[PDB]
Amino acid sequence: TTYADFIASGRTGRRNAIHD
Amino acid sequence: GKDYYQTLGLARGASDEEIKRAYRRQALRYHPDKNKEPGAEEKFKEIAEAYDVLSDPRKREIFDRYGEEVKEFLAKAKEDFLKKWESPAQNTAHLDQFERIKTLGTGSFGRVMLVKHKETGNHYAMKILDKQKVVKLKQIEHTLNEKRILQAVNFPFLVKLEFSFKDNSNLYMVMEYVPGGEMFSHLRRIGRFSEPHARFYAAQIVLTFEYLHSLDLIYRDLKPENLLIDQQGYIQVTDFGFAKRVKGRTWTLCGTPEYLAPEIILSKGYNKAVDWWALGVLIYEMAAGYPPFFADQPIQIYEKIVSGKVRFPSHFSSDLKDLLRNLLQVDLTKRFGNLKNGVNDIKNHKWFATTDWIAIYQRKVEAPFIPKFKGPGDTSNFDDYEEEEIRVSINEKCGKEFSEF
Ligand SMILES: Nc1ncnc2c1ncn2[C@@H]1O[C@H](COP(=O)(O)OP(=O)(O)OP(=O)(O)O)[C@@H](O)[C@H]1O
Ligand SMILES: [Zn+2]
Ligand SMILES: [Zn+2]
Ligand SMILES: [Zn+2]
Ligand SMILES: [Zn+2]
Ligand SMILES: [Zn+2]
Ligand SMILES: [Zn+2]
Ligand SMILES: [Zn+2]
Ligand SMILES: [Zn+2]
Ligand SMILES: [Zn+2]
Repeated sequence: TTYADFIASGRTGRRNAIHD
Repeated sequence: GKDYYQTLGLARGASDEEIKRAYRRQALRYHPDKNKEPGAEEKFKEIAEAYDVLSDPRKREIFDRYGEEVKEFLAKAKEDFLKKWESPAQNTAHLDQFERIKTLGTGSFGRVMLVKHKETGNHYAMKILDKQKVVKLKQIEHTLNEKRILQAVNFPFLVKLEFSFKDNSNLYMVMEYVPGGEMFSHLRRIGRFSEPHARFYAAQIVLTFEYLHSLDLIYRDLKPENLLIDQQGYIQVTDFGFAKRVKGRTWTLCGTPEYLAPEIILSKGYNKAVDWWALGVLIYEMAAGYPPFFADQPIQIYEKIVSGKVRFPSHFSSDLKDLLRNLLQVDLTKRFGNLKNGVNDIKNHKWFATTDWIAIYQRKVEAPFIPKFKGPGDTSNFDDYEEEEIRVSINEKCGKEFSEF
Protein backbone atom coordinates (compact mmCIF):
# COMPACT_ATOMS: atom_id res chain seq x y z
CA THR A 1 0.00 0.00 0.00
CA THR A 2 1.19 3.58 -0.53
CA TYR A 3 1.32 4.46 3.20
CA ALA A 4 3.13 1.19 3.75
CA ASP A 5 5.62 2.13 1.02
CA PHE A 6 6.03 5.56 2.53
CA ILE A 7 6.78 4.41 6.12
CA ALA A 8 9.36 2.02 4.71
CA SER A 9 10.95 4.81 2.62
CA GLY A 10 13.95 7.12 3.13
CA ARG A 11 12.13 10.40 3.70
CA THR A 12 9.91 9.81 6.73
CA GLY A 13 11.95 12.06 9.03
CA ARG A 14 11.98 15.86 9.40
CA ARG A 15 12.62 17.66 6.11
CA ASN A 16 14.90 20.68 6.19
CA ALA A 17 14.68 23.47 3.62
CA ILE A 18 16.74 23.47 0.48
CA HIS A 19 19.92 25.59 0.63
CA ASP A 20 20.84 24.77 -2.96
CA GLY B 1 -16.65 36.27 2.83
CA LYS B 2 -19.54 35.59 0.52
CA ASP B 3 -19.89 37.81 -2.55
CA TYR B 4 -23.68 37.95 -2.91
CA TYR B 5 -23.55 40.67 -5.57
CA GLN B 6 -21.14 38.74 -7.78
CA THR B 7 -23.13 35.52 -7.28
CA LEU B 8 -26.11 37.23 -8.96
CA GLY B 9 -23.85 39.12 -11.37
CA LEU B 10 -24.76 42.51 -9.92
CA ALA B 11 -23.22 45.84 -8.99
CA ARG B 12 -23.40 46.97 -5.35
CA GLY B 13 -25.99 49.63 -6.15
CA ALA B 14 -28.42 47.35 -8.01
CA SER B 15 -32.16 48.05 -7.69
CA ASP B 16 -34.74 45.66 -6.27
CA GLU B 17 -36.01 44.74 -9.72
CA GLU B 18 -32.45 44.17 -10.97
CA ILE B 19 -31.90 41.82 -8.02
CA LYS B 20 -35.18 40.03 -8.75
CA ARG B 21 -34.34 39.82 -12.49
CA ALA B 22 -30.81 38.59 -11.83
CA TYR B 23 -31.99 35.93 -9.41
CA ARG B 24 -34.53 34.64 -11.97
CA ARG B 25 -31.99 34.57 -14.80
CA GLN B 26 -29.38 32.79 -12.70
CA ALA B 27 -31.99 30.37 -11.32
CA LEU B 28 -33.16 29.09 -14.73
CA ARG B 29 -29.49 28.53 -15.53
CA TYR B 30 -28.93 26.02 -12.69
CA HIS B 31 -32.48 24.64 -12.35
CA PRO B 32 -32.23 20.92 -11.39
CA ASP B 33 -34.28 19.63 -14.32
CA LYS B 34 -32.62 21.83 -16.96
CA ASN B 35 -29.10 21.46 -15.59
CA LYS B 36 -27.74 18.21 -14.18
CA GLU B 37 -24.02 18.93 -14.42
CA PRO B 38 -21.93 18.40 -11.26
CA GLY B 39 -22.39 21.08 -8.60
CA ALA B 40 -25.17 22.90 -10.47
CA GLU B 41 -27.27 21.91 -7.47
CA GLU B 42 -24.85 23.67 -5.17
CA LYS B 43 -24.99 26.85 -7.27
CA PHE B 44 -28.80 26.77 -7.40
CA LYS B 45 -28.71 26.96 -3.61
CA GLU B 46 -26.04 29.72 -3.50
CA ILE B 47 -28.06 31.90 -5.87
CA ALA B 48 -31.10 31.49 -3.58
CA GLU B 49 -29.07 32.41 -0.46
CA ALA B 50 -27.70 35.51 -2.21
CA TYR B 51 -31.20 36.55 -3.29
CA ASP B 52 -32.62 36.10 0.23
CA VAL B 53 -30.04 38.54 1.58
CA LEU B 54 -29.99 41.19 -1.13
CA SER B 55 -33.76 41.26 -1.67
CA ASP B 56 -34.45 42.19 1.94
CA PRO B 57 -33.55 45.84 2.67
CA ARG B 58 -32.66 45.19 6.34
CA LYS B 59 -30.42 42.21 5.59
CA ARG B 60 -28.86 43.90 2.57
CA GLU B 61 -27.96 46.87 4.76
CA ILE B 62 -26.36 44.53 7.28
CA PHE B 63 -24.38 42.90 4.49
CA ASP B 64 -23.28 46.23 3.00
CA ARG B 65 -22.12 47.47 6.45
CA TYR B 66 -20.24 44.21 7.01
CA GLY B 67 -18.38 44.80 3.74
CA GLU B 68 -17.35 48.21 5.11
CA GLU B 69 -16.27 46.68 8.45
CA VAL B 70 -14.04 44.21 6.61
CA LYS B 71 -12.42 46.96 4.55
CA GLU B 72 -11.78 49.01 7.68
CA PHE B 73 -10.29 46.01 9.47
CA LEU B 74 -7.95 45.47 6.50
CA ALA B 75 -6.97 49.15 6.53
CA LYS B 76 -6.01 48.88 10.21
CA ALA B 77 -4.04 45.71 9.50
CA LYS B 78 -2.11 47.39 6.67
CA GLU B 79 -1.44 50.40 8.93
CA ASP B 80 -0.12 48.29 11.75
CA PHE B 81 2.13 46.31 9.39
CA LEU B 82 3.54 49.35 7.56
CA LYS B 83 4.31 51.28 10.75
CA LYS B 84 6.27 48.29 12.09
CA TRP B 85 7.86 47.50 8.72
CA GLU B 86 8.99 51.04 8.00
CA SER B 87 10.58 51.59 11.45
CA PRO B 88 11.64 48.12 12.68
CA ALA B 89 12.23 47.44 16.38
CA GLN B 90 15.90 46.67 17.14
CA ASN B 91 18.08 45.58 20.08
CA THR B 92 15.27 44.73 22.45
CA ALA B 93 17.20 42.22 24.56
CA HIS B 94 20.69 40.72 24.92
CA LEU B 95 22.11 37.25 25.36
CA ASP B 96 22.93 36.91 29.06
CA GLN B 97 19.38 37.97 29.99
CA PHE B 98 18.30 34.40 29.16
CA GLU B 99 19.16 31.03 30.66
CA ARG B 100 19.60 28.59 27.76
CA ILE B 101 17.86 25.33 28.64
CA LYS B 102 17.55 22.85 25.76
CA THR B 103 17.46 22.69 21.94
CA LEU B 104 13.87 22.36 20.67
CA GLY B 105 14.59 22.03 16.98
CA THR B 106 17.08 22.60 14.19
CA GLY B 107 16.73 23.36 10.48
CA SER B 108 18.95 24.06 7.49
CA PHE B 109 19.87 27.46 8.87
CA GLY B 110 19.33 27.82 12.61
CA ARG B 111 19.05 26.27 16.05
CA VAL B 112 16.02 26.99 18.25
CA MET B 113 16.48 26.73 22.01
CA LEU B 114 14.10 26.82 24.96
CA VAL B 115 15.29 29.72 27.14
CA LYS B 116 14.14 31.29 30.36
CA HIS B 117 14.26 35.05 31.00
CA LYS B 118 16.30 35.42 34.21
CA GLU B 119 14.34 38.42 35.44
CA THR B 120 10.72 37.36 34.75
CA GLY B 121 11.00 33.57 34.69
CA ASN B 122 9.07 33.57 31.39
CA HIS B 123 9.97 30.95 28.77
CA TYR B 124 10.75 31.70 25.13
CA ALA B 125 12.07 30.01 21.98
CA MET B 126 15.30 31.60 20.80
CA LYS B 127 16.39 31.08 17.20
CA ILE B 128 20.17 31.36 16.85
CA LEU B 129 21.78 32.03 13.44
CA ASP B 130 25.57 32.05 12.86
CA LYS B 131 26.25 35.15 10.75
CA GLN B 132 29.08 33.48 8.78
CA LYS B 133 26.92 30.46 7.98
CA VAL B 134 24.03 32.73 6.83
CA VAL B 135 26.41 34.52 4.44
CA LYS B 136 27.85 31.24 3.12
CA LEU B 137 24.36 29.82 2.48
CA LYS B 138 23.32 32.99 0.66
CA GLN B 139 20.62 33.79 3.18
CA ILE B 140 21.46 37.41 4.08
CA GLU B 141 18.43 39.03 2.42
CA HIS B 142 16.20 36.15 3.55
CA THR B 143 17.29 36.48 7.19
CA LEU B 144 16.84 40.27 7.12
CA ASN B 145 13.28 39.72 5.66
CA GLU B 146 12.56 37.03 8.26
CA LYS B 147 13.15 39.29 11.23
CA ARG B 148 11.71 42.44 9.69
CA ILE B 149 8.53 40.73 8.55
CA LEU B 150 7.88 38.49 11.52
CA GLN B 151 8.02 41.33 13.98
CA ALA B 152 5.72 43.44 11.81
CA VAL B 153 2.83 40.95 11.42
CA ASN B 154 0.05 40.21 13.88
CA PHE B 155 -2.40 37.30 13.49
CA PRO B 156 -3.85 34.66 15.85
CA PHE B 157 -1.98 31.81 14.12
CA LEU B 158 1.42 33.48 13.62
CA VAL B 159 4.04 33.04 16.35
CA LYS B 160 5.10 36.29 17.97
CA LEU B 161 8.64 37.58 17.70
CA GLU B 162 9.13 39.11 21.14
CA PHE B 163 12.81 40.23 21.11
CA SER B 164 15.72 40.39 18.69
CA PHE B 165 19.39 41.24 18.94
CA LYS B 166 22.85 40.41 17.65
CA ASP B 167 26.39 39.99 18.84
CA ASN B 168 29.84 39.57 17.27
CA SER B 169 29.02 36.08 15.94
CA ASN B 170 25.26 35.46 15.85
CA LEU B 171 21.76 36.74 15.17
CA TYR B 172 19.01 36.04 17.72
CA MET B 173 15.23 35.94 17.32
CA VAL B 174 13.37 35.34 20.56
CA MET B 175 9.84 34.02 19.90
CA GLU B 176 6.97 33.03 22.11
CA TYR B 177 7.59 29.42 23.03
CA VAL B 178 4.97 27.06 21.57
CA PRO B 179 5.10 23.99 23.79
CA GLY B 180 2.94 21.37 22.04
CA GLY B 181 5.64 20.42 19.52
CA GLU B 182 5.61 20.28 15.70
CA MET B 183 2.53 19.10 13.85
CA PHE B 184 5.07 16.85 12.08
CA SER B 185 5.90 14.60 15.02
CA HIS B 186 2.24 14.14 16.02
CA LEU B 187 1.22 13.44 12.44
CA ARG B 188 3.93 10.77 11.98
CA ARG B 189 3.07 9.08 15.31
CA ILE B 190 -0.69 9.13 14.78
CA GLY B 191 -0.35 8.17 11.12
CA ARG B 192 -2.96 10.51 9.63
CA PHE B 193 -5.59 12.97 10.75
CA SER B 194 -9.32 12.35 10.07
CA GLU B 195 -10.78 14.79 7.51
CA PRO B 196 -12.50 16.98 10.17
CA HIS B 197 -9.22 17.13 12.11
CA ALA B 198 -7.21 18.06 8.99
CA ARG B 199 -9.87 20.63 8.07
CA PHE B 200 -9.50 22.30 11.48
CA TYR B 201 -5.77 22.93 10.82
CA ALA B 202 -6.36 23.74 7.15
CA ALA B 203 -8.87 26.47 8.00
CA GLN B 204 -6.29 28.22 10.21
CA ILE B 205 -3.76 28.14 7.38
CA VAL B 206 -6.35 29.50 4.90
CA LEU B 207 -7.10 32.48 7.16
CA THR B 208 -3.36 33.01 7.75
CA PHE B 209 -2.49 33.05 4.04
CA GLU B 210 -5.48 35.36 3.39
CA TYR B 211 -3.98 37.69 5.96
CA LEU B 212 -0.36 37.54 4.70
CA HIS B 213 -1.36 37.85 1.06
CA SER B 214 -3.56 40.88 1.80
CA LEU B 215 -0.29 42.56 2.96
CA ASP B 216 1.55 41.46 -0.23
CA LEU B 217 3.52 38.89 1.78
CA ILE B 218 4.21 35.34 0.64
CA TYR B 219 5.32 32.71 3.16
CA ARG B 220 6.97 29.99 0.99
CA ASP B 221 7.82 27.26 3.53
CA LEU B 222 4.58 25.63 4.58
CA LYS B 223 5.20 22.14 6.06
CA PRO B 224 4.26 20.24 9.26
CA GLU B 225 7.85 20.86 10.56
CA ASN B 226 7.15 24.63 10.60
CA LEU B 227 3.73 24.32 12.25
CA LEU B 228 3.54 24.23 16.05
CA ILE B 229 0.63 23.19 18.27
CA ASP B 230 -0.15 25.47 21.18
CA GLN B 231 -1.71 24.62 24.52
CA GLN B 232 -5.24 25.02 23.14
CA GLY B 233 -4.55 22.72 20.19
CA TYR B 234 -4.38 25.60 17.67
CA ILE B 235 -1.62 26.24 15.09
CA GLN B 236 1.27 28.65 15.43
CA VAL B 237 3.18 29.20 12.17
CA THR B 238 6.90 29.60 12.71
CA ASP B 239 9.99 29.93 10.43
CA PHE B 240 9.58 33.13 8.38
CA GLY B 241 12.96 32.38 6.81
CA PHE B 242 11.60 32.66 3.24
CA ALA B 243 8.80 35.18 3.88
CA LYS B 244 8.97 38.08 1.45
CA ARG B 245 7.09 41.25 0.49
CA VAL B 246 6.24 40.86 -3.20
CA LYS B 247 4.21 43.03 -5.55
CA GLY B 248 4.36 41.33 -8.93
CA ARG B 249 6.62 38.28 -9.16
CA THR B 250 9.74 36.92 -7.43
CA TRP B 251 12.34 34.42 -8.61
CA THR B 252 14.23 32.62 -5.81
CA LEU B 253 14.36 28.83 -5.76
CA CYS B 254 13.57 28.16 -2.11
CA GLY B 255 11.26 25.99 0.00
CA THR B 256 11.32 22.33 1.06
CA PRO B 257 11.34 19.63 -1.69
CA GLU B 258 7.96 17.87 -1.08
CA TYR B 259 6.16 21.21 -0.86
CA LEU B 260 7.73 23.07 -3.85
CA ALA B 261 5.18 24.40 -6.35
CA PRO B 262 5.83 23.44 -10.01
CA GLU B 263 6.43 27.04 -11.13
CA ILE B 264 9.30 27.35 -8.60
CA ILE B 265 10.85 24.12 -9.97
CA LEU B 266 10.46 25.44 -13.52
CA SER B 267 12.18 28.74 -12.59
CA LYS B 268 9.16 30.95 -13.42
CA GLY B 269 8.41 34.32 -11.86
CA TYR B 270 5.91 33.35 -9.21
CA ASN B 271 3.55 34.86 -6.68
CA LYS B 272 1.13 34.12 -3.88
CA ALA B 273 -0.18 31.03 -5.78
CA VAL B 274 2.76 28.94 -4.51
CA ASP B 275 1.40 29.22 -0.98
CA TRP B 276 -1.94 27.78 -2.15
CA TRP B 277 -0.16 24.88 -3.89
CA ALA B 278 1.71 24.17 -0.61
CA LEU B 279 -1.65 24.14 1.23
CA GLY B 280 -2.82 21.41 -1.14
CA VAL B 281 0.28 19.36 -0.28
CA LEU B 282 -0.26 19.94 3.46
CA ILE B 283 -3.93 18.97 3.40
CA TYR B 284 -3.05 15.88 1.34
CA GLU B 285 -0.28 14.84 3.76
CA MET B 286 -2.43 15.52 6.86
CA ALA B 287 -5.30 13.37 5.54
CA ALA B 288 -3.28 10.58 3.88
CA GLY B 289 -0.28 10.32 6.24
CA TYR B 290 2.15 10.67 3.32
CA PRO B 291 2.79 13.48 0.82
CA PRO B 292 1.34 13.47 -2.69
CA PHE B 293 4.83 13.42 -4.29
CA PHE B 294 7.66 11.52 -2.60
CA ALA B 295 10.76 9.58 -3.63
CA ASP B 296 14.24 8.90 -2.22
CA GLN B 297 15.90 11.69 -4.25
CA PRO B 298 14.56 15.20 -4.59
CA ILE B 299 15.24 15.11 -8.36
CA GLN B 300 12.64 12.37 -8.61
CA ILE B 301 10.26 14.28 -6.33
CA TYR B 302 10.53 17.33 -8.66
CA GLU B 303 9.76 15.23 -11.73
CA LYS B 304 6.54 13.99 -10.02
CA ILE B 305 5.51 17.48 -8.95
CA VAL B 306 5.75 19.02 -12.42
CA SER B 307 3.88 16.14 -14.03
CA GLY B 308 1.47 16.76 -11.14
CA LYS B 309 -0.28 13.45 -11.80
CA VAL B 310 -1.74 12.85 -8.34
CA ARG B 311 -3.43 9.76 -6.92
CA PHE B 312 -5.69 9.76 -3.84
CA PRO B 313 -6.24 7.18 -1.09
CA SER B 314 -9.59 5.47 -1.59
CA HIS B 315 -10.63 6.72 1.85
CA PHE B 316 -10.48 10.38 0.64
CA SER B 317 -13.98 11.91 0.34
CA SER B 318 -15.20 13.14 -3.04
CA ASP B 319 -15.20 16.72 -1.74
CA LEU B 320 -11.62 16.42 -0.47
CA LYS B 321 -10.43 15.08 -3.84
CA ASP B 322 -12.18 17.89 -5.67
CA LEU B 323 -10.59 20.51 -3.42
CA LEU B 324 -7.17 18.94 -3.86
CA ARG B 325 -7.47 18.75 -7.66
CA ASN B 326 -8.02 22.53 -7.57
CA LEU B 327 -5.19 23.33 -5.14
CA LEU B 328 -2.70 20.89 -6.70
CA GLN B 329 -3.41 22.47 -10.06
CA VAL B 330 -0.14 22.62 -11.97
CA ASP B 331 -1.34 25.61 -14.03
CA LEU B 332 -1.22 28.50 -11.55
CA THR B 333 -3.72 30.44 -13.65
CA LYS B 334 -6.32 27.71 -12.83
CA ARG B 335 -5.32 27.17 -9.20
CA PHE B 336 -7.76 27.89 -6.32
CA GLY B 337 -6.59 30.90 -4.33
CA ASN B 338 -5.32 32.49 -7.54
CA LEU B 339 -8.58 33.04 -9.44
CA LYS B 340 -10.84 36.10 -9.67
CA ASN B 341 -12.65 35.25 -6.41
CA GLY B 342 -9.37 34.79 -4.52
CA VAL B 343 -9.54 32.98 -1.17
CA ASN B 344 -13.33 32.66 -1.36
CA ASP B 345 -13.13 29.83 -3.95
CA ILE B 346 -11.51 27.89 -1.11
CA LYS B 347 -13.60 29.14 1.83
CA ASN B 348 -16.83 28.37 -0.01
CA HIS B 349 -15.67 24.99 -1.31
CA LYS B 350 -17.92 22.07 -0.27
CA TRP B 351 -15.15 20.42 1.76
CA PHE B 352 -15.24 23.52 4.06
CA ALA B 353 -19.08 23.74 4.24
CA THR B 354 -19.10 22.93 7.98
CA THR B 355 -16.30 25.40 8.79
CA ASP B 356 -17.31 28.44 10.88
CA TRP B 357 -14.60 30.83 9.65
CA ILE B 358 -15.29 33.57 12.20
CA ALA B 359 -15.28 31.06 15.11
CA ILE B 360 -11.92 29.66 13.90
CA TYR B 361 -10.48 33.18 13.77
CA GLN B 362 -11.77 33.78 17.30
CA ARG B 363 -10.38 30.44 18.57
CA LYS B 364 -13.85 29.44 19.81
CA VAL B 365 -13.80 26.02 18.16
CA GLU B 366 -12.78 23.11 20.38
CA ALA B 367 -9.57 21.61 19.00
CA PRO B 368 -9.51 17.89 18.06
CA PHE B 369 -6.21 17.37 19.83
CA ILE B 370 -4.77 18.92 23.01
CA PRO B 371 -1.05 18.38 23.78
CA LYS B 372 -0.16 16.68 27.09
CA PHE B 373 2.16 18.32 29.64
CA LYS B 374 3.84 18.07 33.05
CA GLY B 375 5.18 21.57 33.79
CA PRO B 376 6.01 25.06 32.36
CA GLY B 377 9.39 23.82 31.10
CA ASP B 378 8.44 20.28 30.02
CA THR B 379 9.67 19.69 26.46
CA SER B 380 8.66 16.08 25.87
CA ASN B 381 6.53 17.06 22.85
CA PHE B 382 9.80 17.84 21.06
CA ASP B 383 12.53 15.38 19.96
CA ASP B 384 15.98 15.56 21.59
CA TYR B 385 18.86 17.25 19.75
CA GLU B 386 22.60 17.12 20.27
CA GLU B 387 23.54 20.28 22.18
CA GLU B 388 26.26 22.64 20.92
CA GLU B 389 28.20 25.40 22.70
CA ILE B 390 27.14 28.94 21.75
CA ARG B 391 30.46 30.61 20.97
CA VAL B 392 30.83 34.36 20.59
CA SER B 393 33.98 35.65 18.89
CA ILE B 394 35.95 38.58 20.29
CA ASN B 395 35.87 39.99 16.73
CA GLU B 396 32.69 41.28 15.06
CA LYS B 397 31.73 39.21 12.01
CA CYS B 398 29.77 40.45 8.99
CA GLY B 399 29.03 43.83 10.57
CA LYS B 400 27.93 45.62 7.39
CA GLU B 401 25.85 42.70 6.05
CA PHE B 402 23.57 42.66 9.08
CA SER B 403 23.62 46.39 9.90
CA GLU B 404 19.84 46.68 9.70
CA PHE B 405 19.13 43.58 11.83
N1 LIG C 1 8.49 29.54 18.48
C1 LIG C 1 8.86 28.25 18.60
N2 LIG C 1 8.51 27.48 19.66
C2 LIG C 1 8.90 26.20 19.76
N3 LIG C 1 9.67 25.58 18.83
C3 LIG C 1 10.07 26.24 17.72
C4 LIG C 1 9.69 27.64 17.54
N4 LIG C 1 10.23 28.07 16.38
C5 LIG C 1 10.89 27.01 15.84
N5 LIG C 1 10.81 25.92 16.65
C6 LIG C 1 11.43 24.60 16.39
O1 LIG C 1 12.71 24.78 15.77
C7 LIG C 1 12.72 24.13 14.50
C8 LIG C 1 13.63 24.89 13.57
O2 LIG C 1 13.23 26.25 13.51
P1 LIG C 1 13.14 26.89 12.02
O3 LIG C 1 12.20 25.99 11.22
O4 LIG C 1 12.80 28.33 12.15
O5 LIG C 1 14.67 26.75 11.50
P2 LIG C 1 15.22 26.81 9.98
O6 LIG C 1 16.71 26.63 10.09
O7 LIG C 1 14.69 28.09 9.42
O8 LIG C 1 14.53 25.50 9.33
P3 LIG C 1 14.22 25.17 7.75
O9 LIG C 1 15.16 24.06 7.33
O10 LIG C 1 12.79 24.66 7.83
O11 LIG C 1 14.35 26.42 6.95
C9 LIG C 1 11.25 24.09 14.05
O12 LIG C 1 11.07 23.05 13.07
C10 LIG C 1 10.58 23.83 15.39
O13 LIG C 1 10.75 22.46 15.77
ZN1 LIG D 1 24.09 22.92 1.81
ZN1 LIG E 1 25.67 20.36 2.91
ZN1 LIG F 1 23.80 21.39 -0.79
ZN1 LIG G 1 -0.87 51.10 14.42
ZN1 LIG H 1 6.97 29.39 31.13
ZN1 LIG I 1 0.72 33.16 19.66
ZN1 LIG J 1 -7.75 12.95 14.47
ZN1 LIG K 1 11.74 25.29 9.44
ZN1 LIG L 1 13.61 28.19 7.61
